[PDB]
Amino acid sequence: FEDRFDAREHKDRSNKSRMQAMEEYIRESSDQPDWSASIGADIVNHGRGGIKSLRDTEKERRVTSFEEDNFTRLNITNKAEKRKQKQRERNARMNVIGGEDFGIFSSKRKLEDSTSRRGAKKTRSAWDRAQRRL
Amino acid sequence: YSTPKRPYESSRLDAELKLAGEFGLKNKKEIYRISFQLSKIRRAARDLLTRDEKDPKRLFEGNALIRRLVRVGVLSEDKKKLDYVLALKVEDFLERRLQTQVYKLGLAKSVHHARVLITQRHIAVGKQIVNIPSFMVRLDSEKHIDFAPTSPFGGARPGRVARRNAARKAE
Amino acid sequence: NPKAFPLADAALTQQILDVVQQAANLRQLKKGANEATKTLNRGISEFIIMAADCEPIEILLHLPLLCEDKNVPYVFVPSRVALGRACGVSRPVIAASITTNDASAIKTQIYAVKDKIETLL
Amino acid sequence: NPADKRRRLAKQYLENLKSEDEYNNFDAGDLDKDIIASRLKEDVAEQQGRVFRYFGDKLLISEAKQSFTRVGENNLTCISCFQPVRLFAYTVSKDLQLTKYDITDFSKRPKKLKYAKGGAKYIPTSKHEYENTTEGHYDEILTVAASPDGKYVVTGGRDRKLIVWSTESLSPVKVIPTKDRRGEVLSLAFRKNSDQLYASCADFKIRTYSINQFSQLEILYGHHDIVEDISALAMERCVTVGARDRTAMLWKIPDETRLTFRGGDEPQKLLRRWMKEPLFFCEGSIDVVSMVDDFHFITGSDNGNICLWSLAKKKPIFTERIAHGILPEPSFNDISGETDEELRKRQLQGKKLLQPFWITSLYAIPYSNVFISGSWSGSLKVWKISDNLRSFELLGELSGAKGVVTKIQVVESGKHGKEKFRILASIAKEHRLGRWIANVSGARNGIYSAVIDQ
Amino acid sequence: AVTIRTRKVISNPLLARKQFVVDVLHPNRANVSKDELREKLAEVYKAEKDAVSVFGFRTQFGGGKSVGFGLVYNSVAEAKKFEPTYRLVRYGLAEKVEKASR
Amino acid sequence: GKRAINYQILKNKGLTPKRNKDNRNSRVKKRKKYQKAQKKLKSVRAVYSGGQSGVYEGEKTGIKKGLTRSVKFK
Amino acid sequence: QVLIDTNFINFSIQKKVDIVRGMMDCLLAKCNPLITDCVMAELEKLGPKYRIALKLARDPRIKRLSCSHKGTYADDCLVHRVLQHKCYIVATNDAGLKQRIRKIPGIPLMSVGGHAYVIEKLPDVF
RNA sequence: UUGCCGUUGCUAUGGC
Ligand SMILES: [Zn+2]
Repeated sequence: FEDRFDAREHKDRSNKSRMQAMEEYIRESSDQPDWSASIGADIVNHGRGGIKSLRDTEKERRVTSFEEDNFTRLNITNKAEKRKQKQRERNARMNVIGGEDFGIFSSKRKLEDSTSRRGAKKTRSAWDRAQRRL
Repeated sequence: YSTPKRPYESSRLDAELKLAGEFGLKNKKEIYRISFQLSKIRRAARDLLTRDEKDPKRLFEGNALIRRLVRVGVLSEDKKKLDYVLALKVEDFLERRLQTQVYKLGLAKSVHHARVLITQRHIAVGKQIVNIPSFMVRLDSEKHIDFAPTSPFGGARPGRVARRNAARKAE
Repeated sequence: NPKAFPLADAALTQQILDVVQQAANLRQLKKGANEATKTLNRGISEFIIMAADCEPIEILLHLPLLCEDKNVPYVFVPSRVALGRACGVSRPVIAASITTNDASAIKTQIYAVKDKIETLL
Repeated sequence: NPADKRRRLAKQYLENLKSEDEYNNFDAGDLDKDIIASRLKEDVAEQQGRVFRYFGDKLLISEAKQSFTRVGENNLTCISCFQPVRLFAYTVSKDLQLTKYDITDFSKRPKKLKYAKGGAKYIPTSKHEYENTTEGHYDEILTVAASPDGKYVVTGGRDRKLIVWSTESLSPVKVIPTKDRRGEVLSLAFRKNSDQLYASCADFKIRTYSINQFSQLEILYGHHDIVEDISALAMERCVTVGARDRTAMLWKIPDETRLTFRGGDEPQKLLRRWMKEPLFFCEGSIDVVSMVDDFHFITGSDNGNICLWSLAKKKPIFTERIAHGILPEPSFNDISGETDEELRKRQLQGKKLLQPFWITSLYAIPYSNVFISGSWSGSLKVWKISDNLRSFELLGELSGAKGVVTKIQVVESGKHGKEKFRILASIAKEHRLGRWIANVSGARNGIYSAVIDQ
Repeated sequence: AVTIRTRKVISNPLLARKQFVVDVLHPNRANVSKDELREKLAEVYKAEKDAVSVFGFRTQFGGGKSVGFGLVYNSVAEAKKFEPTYRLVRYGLAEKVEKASR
Repeated sequence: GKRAINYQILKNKGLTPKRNKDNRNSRVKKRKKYQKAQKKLKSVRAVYSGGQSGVYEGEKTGIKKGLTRSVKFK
Repeated sequence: QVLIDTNFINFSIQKKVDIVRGMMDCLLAKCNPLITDCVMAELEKLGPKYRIALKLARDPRIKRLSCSHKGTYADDCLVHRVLQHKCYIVATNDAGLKQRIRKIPGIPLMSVGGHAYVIEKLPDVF
């Protein structure tokens, strides 16, 4: 028929398939270092919270970058904080043990269904798989 | 956390007696919390064993699980197999907390001296003073547990009892 | 067979020297030959490290007979200088001993090194 | 094949993450950040400076004027130098003395100017770790560091103090203790063209200071053994190496984060690599560093390795296994105590207890193509790094320095295409931390200066 | 002794201004001591003490560091023009109260 | 002139039994019922105390030549 | 390591639980199941009605001990070899053997209950 | 050219 401008198909998603087991294997076989903190600087409330998870320190780094980048403190916006801070810290003390989150091992989500087993390079021909190898 | 199945059998009572006495715990909730999340950990590793070799779930979640267990420190570097996650147990998890570790490193004379040092803030891993006893130190924070520099057992100015006794003996 | 027989190769030597350094920090190491034989006849010792290149060799070969008597593992590191540097003192040592402790934060590492040098021996 | 399936599934994973060169290739956020980059100030300190002094094969090597000025101080320990943009040098010893030199009289040996000797008089009257505010050293000064501007020298050692002396008079202007019991300092480095000092203290700690404000900036934690060496350039990065944990870390000090680099050479795979057709083995302790530029550095190990590391690879780029030789084996008249040479030879076990020299000094000239290594093999070695920055290679040797080389650094002279340098190297007969060193083979406690040309 | 570190210094000619982030370092002190910090900032940069300003102070846990947002003006008059009135009430000279009714 | 209230009307702990200082802390109670337990364990088993302390003085408590405390099979 | 007996095997097959997989998801640990020769003698003496149970006890994953006594009384053999050593879990469903085993101390007891195995005197199950 | 001490050079070395 006709085209219709779809930001949901030229928007960077990159999160439906971001699995922590694959990302951990990539960090293992990365062959370039990882920017870890000086060891005491990443625990949070004198140990009343966790250490902090890798996603939490990534998000903290993003927030401080945006913070310094346009000179604005973030706030105590009530609905978003009563959702995200309390639910986040309660699943943090549920699943984050010693700076490592073990929540994923208790979660049904198929690895190979979404994040592996390529869909575009599906190679549904003997000739296409032969040319993809050679 | 969650309570066990038969919470009052005599083996469980002598178990909790030995655990709380050997690790200086305050009540049953420490054992029950760390055993609940250990139950989740090795209930997951059981399923990772019940699936087969060269399964994607088994390969990636297995080496992920044993590497973050090694980095928590309950599993040593050489046993990189997934049946040691099943051999893991509860005192392997609560030997990693900061009270146990302060006593084992010898900054305290017992686990109770370690608990009161931690709650009186004389102990800092790395940069920050940790002040709760159940902290689960990691394999990289294992060697920077030392006395806080803000504390008289470090090198700081002595506390109120020492300075008041010094002042009254100067009077 | 030389006199200083159960020598370790380089990987086992560095594993031994790393746990020696950690025990020296944790006050679980008695260093020197006569302190080692003192703690050996007292029975508080988990394994003894002799260095296989000091200026006599029988000077510490007296210790394998004691270890054999009391069933304690003994292993020969090929550098007294590196052994003293691992011990953390400003001199070479020729023998050192890991004392037994159960309020010890490196018990798993000491047991792993004991198993390695006992399968060597 | 499970690792093949791991690599394959990781490749498919990265392809899928890409899923979720044309004539127009411009990205709005990148060009907006580049507009902010055009707007900002301070393109001064944060040069990611690459290797811009390519002169390794250029200058002469074999005919340096080598003067070994012996001094009467037991076991010299460090060397600090200075150039403005007359040149002074500094030495310090285990006899608790700092000594100022003039070095600018380039064609001859250096000139003594001023002593500053601590002793038993400076032991504090408290034995209490925060009133360590005396004015002299009472134990084992290990390191000196001259300011990049030259107002001060700052020194410290096993008395867990930092004493900052003025240059013109060698007087203690300020004392800063390290406030704890094990706080012995082991290495000091100013960041270049600055007033900021990076000290590496044996608490697995790195302290930072501003010297002209007499203030401490930041304490940063994270090594696992004692931080045996430190190195810095004009950037606010730093590179430290702890001894036995066999890792070298580099620190973004404002961010207080680090990049770790472990070693990882194994004689099993290495002897198999030779077995495809040999006395080389694993690693003891990474000991010394020098940051060559803002993307690479070089580490000196305990088994004689010199390794070259990038900022973008965990494992090292290049190794050099034996860099100063293997030590002379202990004699048959000093191993056994039997009578016959056959049993005294059987007590050497062949080649099993030959230990290599360990590189106890390493100095990369900043941003240059050439670094200098030193141990008690008697001969300093000079190596140049290849222009593709993936290897180095031995140019020549400097064989007039009998003893342990506790410090190497160079002093520049000459213009952009014609240059001459004097390599200072502190020579002792004893390692700069403990004794441990037997077979003192004709050593003397001196300053080995060499004048290299072209 | 407090210690000062400026980072990411950009220039705003539209607001006649130079702005940056301020790592303030006070080992064994309480906190930033903002007027003394404006003094130290006005002497590390040029004079303009009623034209230097800081607003966004966050001290990290355990003390020592605090990140603030520093903006320094030339021309104290145009600093008075461009700064907001609550910060002028906080630091400088302006004081206009709101009419209290209903 | 202010007739202040006192502790028994304030806290209202009406007619309690005498209770335990060790019960006032949940941690010290388990410290002192584990010390009691591992003093009772010396009675039932024979506990490895740590080996020979000094010179071997003797058995210090007696040797029974009639008792055999060993587990027979089936 | 878990000592099995005959009614535990019969109830396992009647409830459709695998032996080693039922043990593994009961204890969340790696189990070694042991058939003594007297339990095997009892399963063989049960006749040709119990062929399915006998050739499910014949399983290479189920290791097997060698009892050295006369007669095939598995309850006596299990009780003796567990009160000798205290390194054994006893998996059983006999009421009398369950009472014997839970009267001797320090011995965990496993039993088919419902549609999976249950364990009682093992104080670290979660 | 130094803590002593030796060869010293009319500057280099080597024993503690
Ligand atoms: Zn039997």
